[PDB]
Amino acid sequence: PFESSSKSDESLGSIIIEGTLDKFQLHKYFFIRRLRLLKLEDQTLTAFVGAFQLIKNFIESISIEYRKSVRLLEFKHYFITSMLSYFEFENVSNPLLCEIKAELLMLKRDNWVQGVMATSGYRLMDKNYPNSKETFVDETVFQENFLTLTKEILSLFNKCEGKRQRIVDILSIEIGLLYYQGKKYEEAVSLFLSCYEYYTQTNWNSIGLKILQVFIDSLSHCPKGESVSASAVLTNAFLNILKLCKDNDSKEIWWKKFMDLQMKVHLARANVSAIEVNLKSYGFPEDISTKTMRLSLKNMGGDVIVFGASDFLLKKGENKLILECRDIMYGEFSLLSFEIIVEGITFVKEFPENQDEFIVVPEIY
Amino acid sequence: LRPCFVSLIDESDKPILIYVPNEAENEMNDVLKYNVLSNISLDYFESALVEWHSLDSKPLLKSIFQLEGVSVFAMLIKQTGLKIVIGFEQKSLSGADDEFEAINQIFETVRKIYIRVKCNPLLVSGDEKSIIKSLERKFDELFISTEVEL
Repeated sequence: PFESSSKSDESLGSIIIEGTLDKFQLHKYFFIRRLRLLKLEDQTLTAFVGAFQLIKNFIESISIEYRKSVRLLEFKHYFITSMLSYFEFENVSNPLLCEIKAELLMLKRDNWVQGVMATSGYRLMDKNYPNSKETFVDETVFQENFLTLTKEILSLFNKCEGKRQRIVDILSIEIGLLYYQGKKYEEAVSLFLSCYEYYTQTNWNSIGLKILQVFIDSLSHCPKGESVSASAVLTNAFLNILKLCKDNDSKEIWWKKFMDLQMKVHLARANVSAIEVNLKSYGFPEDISTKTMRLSLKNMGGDVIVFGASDFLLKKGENKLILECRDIMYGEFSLLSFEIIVEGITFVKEFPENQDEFIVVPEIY
Repeated sequence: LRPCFVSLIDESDKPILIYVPNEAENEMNDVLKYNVLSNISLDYFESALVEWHSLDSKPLLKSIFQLEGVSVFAMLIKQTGLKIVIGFEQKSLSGADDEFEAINQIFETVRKIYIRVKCNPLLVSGDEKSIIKSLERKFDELFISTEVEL
């Protein structure tokens, strides 16, 4: 003799529709806690998301008037006692770290409480708060200490679930303020700053355009596949692709060669600024093949050293070039002075082998 | 009544435009928070057993979230793989249901604006540059610039 969850949801809606009382939604909180203890061992977590929506409506009830610790402190205190989401069910072999997601949201609420209420300890470098008393952070250095301990314990514990790759792919990629709050040389924290910064370059840009802004200060005034001299140049000289403004703020266009101005070893590059397009290859003087090439221009400087290539069906011919082209404008007549002919352009010479362009760091295409 | 950003992502998980109103003429650098909120919602597509979708007839306004000063959600139509999201600033938030269906219907207005500008053949091969400026130029009057209409 029982009734299902539809009567529970309809009775919750009818108890919400009952009005004119003057409580702090205790009539809602009674049925919310009864539905919470009815919604624990289901291994479902959707009614835990409904409990999170109940916590959101309770947060809006506290947030109807909460400002400047006159009642913002009351709203943060009500949320810190409303951390019974973490203090009701907490078990291993549960339904995949929904408590870790809820504790992450509650840690964001507590960081907003410590980051808000005037004070100081700016441990976010973004000031989430906006215009307008547990005492966990009694100092600004202790504000960084008590929160980086919080944001590292709650980082990979949410990765214990099924593979979402959601928070620690971003927030543990947000360890820029973990050591470069004030301390300059982040060689200790070089696991994500200047190691795998391309995961937002391969994703959508302008996130990594500030991540690489602090992935150069670990090598701007600091010395000593973690062995390099200037081989961190994909983040230094090949950061001009994400640098949309080059004619303004040309310190991203000066330091590409100023890092190499006292260089010395090679690498690869995309040549995604200067495009290259072919043309009608003609004939020339004695043993001069002389293909025709057109090259674009988006980088600043000149005086390259380059050659073209064209593989046959057996061996490469490497139909060379003058290697002093000095590309300043688009679609210019590159000379492509080519010798050592592989059988008079034998018609299986399909132009597949790349047209590199080296300025001590090679740029294959 | 005013969104705090407008974000557009297609089916390849490539963000089309993370548009923020009023980054010039007003406060900068919170756009650096705005696009990483968009990326948090992008890898927060479905996580920790929370399901937004149960009605397959029309894709309605799905599950609200709230995170570090904003209130975001998602509206996956599932038609041509469009994954567009809108946040709101929690400061000026009344939290009613006509508000909830109001932001549902203005989500369908920005859906209408995208599907109008998607098939304007007055300029053809508008897919990389000034299609974005044109759609921003159609964004920035539907929620703001009402100040002089009267």
